[PDB]
Amino acid sequence: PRYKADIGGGSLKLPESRIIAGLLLEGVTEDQWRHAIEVENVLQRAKRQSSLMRNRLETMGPELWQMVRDGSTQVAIQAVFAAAIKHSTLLGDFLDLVVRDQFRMFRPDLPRKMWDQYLEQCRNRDPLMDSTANKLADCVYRILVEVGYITYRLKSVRISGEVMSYLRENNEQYVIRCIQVS
Repeated sequence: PRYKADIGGGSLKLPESRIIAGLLLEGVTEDQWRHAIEVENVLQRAKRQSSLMRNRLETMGPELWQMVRDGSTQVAIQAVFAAAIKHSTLLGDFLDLVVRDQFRMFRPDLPRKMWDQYLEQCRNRDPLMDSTANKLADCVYRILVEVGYITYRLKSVRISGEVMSYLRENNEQYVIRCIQVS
């Protein structure tokens, strides 16, 4: 299936993502990964959300994990954003096919009907595709608030040169196209 709902499990959540990026950079066995999250309680609380944040980062490599763990607030959040895009065609295609064209308006906005109608299109496009839907929409817009794209008025956001260099150097065509749409 082209579009899946996994992205709805949680927004970028930088603080937690930094801890997970640490664990990725240290190197632990899978059993130890689960122990650190669930028993040692490294996130200071469950399981599904941490799997998502990890699955997101594991689409990318140590260089970007190091950015998440060590970088400034904006650099780290944007690296997490790129990972979220790579992990989710549903998010990436929202950016690519809807958000990008909105920035053609004067005073671009992104009202919820636009998400609704995008989902209508996604269904059309993917023959293999309530409470989940609502949490889903909320999560996508929260991501966009976190990165700074969102009156539902849209604003342009400059992706850090450090993140963009990583993406170019790693051939991340699709993330590149979706991450910068302003």
